[PDB]
Amino acid sequence: YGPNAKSMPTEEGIPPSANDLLLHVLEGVPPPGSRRLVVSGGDARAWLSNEK
Amino acid sequence: DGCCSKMGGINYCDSSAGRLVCNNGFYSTCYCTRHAVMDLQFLMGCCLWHGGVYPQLNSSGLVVCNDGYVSEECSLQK
Amino acid sequence: VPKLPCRVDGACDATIIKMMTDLNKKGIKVASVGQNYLISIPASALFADQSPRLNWASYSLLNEIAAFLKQFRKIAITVTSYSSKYVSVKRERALTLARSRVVSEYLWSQGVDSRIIFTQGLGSDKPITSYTLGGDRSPNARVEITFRRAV
Amino acid sequence: MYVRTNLTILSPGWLASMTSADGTHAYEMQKSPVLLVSWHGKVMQLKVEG
Amino acid sequence: KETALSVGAQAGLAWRAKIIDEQLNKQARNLDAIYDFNSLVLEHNILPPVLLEGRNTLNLADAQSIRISDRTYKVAKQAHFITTPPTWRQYLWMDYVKPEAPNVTLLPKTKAEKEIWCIYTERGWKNGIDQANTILEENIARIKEDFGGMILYRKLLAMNMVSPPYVSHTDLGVTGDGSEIHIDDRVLRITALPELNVNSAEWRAAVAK
Amino acid sequence: KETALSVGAQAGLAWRAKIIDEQLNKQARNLDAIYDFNSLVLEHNILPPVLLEGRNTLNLADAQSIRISDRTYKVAKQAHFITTPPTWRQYLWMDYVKPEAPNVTLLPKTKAEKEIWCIYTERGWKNGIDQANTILEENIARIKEDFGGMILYRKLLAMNMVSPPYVSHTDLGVTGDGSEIHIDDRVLRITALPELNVNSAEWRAAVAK
Amino acid sequence: IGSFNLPSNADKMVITFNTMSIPGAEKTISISAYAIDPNTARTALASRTN
Repeated sequence: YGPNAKSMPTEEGIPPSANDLLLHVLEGVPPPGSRRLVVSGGDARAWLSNEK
Repeated sequence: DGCCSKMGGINYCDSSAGRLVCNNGFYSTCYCTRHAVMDLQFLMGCCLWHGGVYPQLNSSGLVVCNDGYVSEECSLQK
Repeated sequence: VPKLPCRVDGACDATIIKMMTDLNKKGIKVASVGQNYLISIPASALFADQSPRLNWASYSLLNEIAAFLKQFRKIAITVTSYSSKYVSVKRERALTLARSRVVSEYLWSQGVDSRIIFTQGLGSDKPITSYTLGGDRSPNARVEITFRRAV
Repeated sequence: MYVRTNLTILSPGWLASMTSADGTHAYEMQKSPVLLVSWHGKVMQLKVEG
Repeated sequence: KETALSVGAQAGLAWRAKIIDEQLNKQARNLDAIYDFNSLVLEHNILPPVLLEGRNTLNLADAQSIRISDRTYKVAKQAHFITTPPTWRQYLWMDYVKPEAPNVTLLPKTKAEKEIWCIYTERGWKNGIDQANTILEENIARIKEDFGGMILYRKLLAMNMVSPPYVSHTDLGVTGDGSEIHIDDRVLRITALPELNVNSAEWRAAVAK
Repeated sequence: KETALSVGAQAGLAWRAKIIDEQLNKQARNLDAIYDFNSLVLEHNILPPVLLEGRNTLNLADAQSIRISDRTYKVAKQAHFITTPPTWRQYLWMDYVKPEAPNVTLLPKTKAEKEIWCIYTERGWKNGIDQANTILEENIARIKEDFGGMILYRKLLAMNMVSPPYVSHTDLGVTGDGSEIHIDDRVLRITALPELNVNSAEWRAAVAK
Repeated sequence: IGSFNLPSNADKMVITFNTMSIPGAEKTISISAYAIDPNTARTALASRTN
């Protein structure tokens, strides 16, 4: 490819498997750096780390 | 006010069911922890069913949820 | 308190205890074991004699027992009917099923928020009194509503 | 199988694909003797031996 | 004056929102029975697309120039995956909060000032009511249009004019290194987005009795 | 003002913490009975690692991309040597400090001040109570996680789906100069960390009766 | 933040207010403005004068 190779083709592959922090979230260990959350009305807990 | 009224009385707040225990062996009509089972159907708040209220200090009376859709009833009237 | 509801809506323990004692004074059988409750109603004070017809006074009893039954959060209710040995098997069986259908229908029209209403009747198979001299007056013929309070 | 064409493969699957700017597609995919393709809206079978 | 108009609009909007939300919540079950969506989703949990129908359309370009179409069909929103069936709750609910902020500026001094404060709050209450009614009607028109597009797609695929979406899946055995493993991997992709055909042969007609 | 509320929150946190440590100390023997570690230790005083198992996972990567897995396994903390069994006191024992500083500025002078003092103090108190209980449940969740991962390693090694740790030791006689001597030399090293296996033949199926 | 004025006669008072700051982001504008009576449409001060 030369210096003006504008039309570089699109490269793609396998989608990601899963996000691995869900294991800790499932067990009861909150992820690092997160914040506590308030839940009302049921038996549940929640956290917020990275706008998710 | 008396959750176990005209009976044995209050024993303790069980956090597993989130209920008071009457001294006569029944679960109370009241609640004692927020992690209980409430029949919740009605709410408050603005920009619901979207990204919530975007918490910035806006120059105008416009207020927009985090998905981009706005709420004119959350906004003022002029 | 301003947003958190303190107790369950439309229930009070004093009301529950008082109306349960009123039912026991009326003589309708009420029993509580564990998280389970059994209410037994004699047939003679409710129905017509060996026949699915209703007295006009019985709607008052159905009214107050539905008001008591609204006091608890419920999930599933079972309605079972028992009769006396009168003519056949199936005649008594179908009488029990009709009686159960009527009482279940009126309860479901009333304000109990059960997810499940189960209804069946078995005629005169299992009695609870070997003294079977009477007909519809004898206490072995009745109806039962059994349910379990959950959480 | 490494198969290069201009068609698009639908049914039997793929793992890696490269589409260039001119309109050529290269498929790296698991071995299969039967393929299914569509010429721009019509459906046909591809039978490849070996 | 202007404070009276502002708080009248706010209070009327809030109170009408409370009443409408209470009526809408009290009539709950038949609402969901009407706007079921889970009885409409396809096999691979793909939300069916949104279509639009137009009949007897006329466009005047200018003088000496007109075009007439007997029927038009438009794809609105592309079909894609969903992990949940959507409900009417994100389409029909409206927010509500009572405003309780009076700041005494144009002063209620005399009884005349008190009553003009009253009547300006009255016309503000009127305006807030009408504003809430307009918003509710706009939302119910929106959900009607969305569901109509859905069911129109269903009957069009019955009518054999829309290509059904096509999906592959690729299998993989035990994966990964000695640190992380997965037992089996399956990747689910689609290739053909649903779209309309143009050929004249494949059309199918229907006739009842 | 709010200072009474904040200092009451501090006091309630401290008092709930002290009572919690009292109760946790008083229930002592069954705690270390159920959280044994030295019965669970491996051969060479090696703390065995911790493993995580997830079942029936679905990921949506983006619009039109999904991956489905049946069981995923992850090594959390790599095993290593140790000189002591870890105990629960470095997981459960809360800290404690008596707060000796009520800032004597906003003492009440009127009964309304006393009223707001009382109410703000008690709501801060219940805040401190709930915060302490949140800390306690986070700690008990994390130690439950540690023990679960350890015992899952034990049963994966039972099911023949992990490599055991591998150790070589080297032996020498006397060493050193004429002034410093050691009678023996035992150098204990581990070459292969325990890790998962990827093949298909070595899977050991279980049964019961 | 600002100050007051000293008039020649004590029948009124005006307020010199110029230091206007909106918090959050490190900014402070410099707008000066004057004072009128809320709800009375005047320029005086509510106090005693004897």
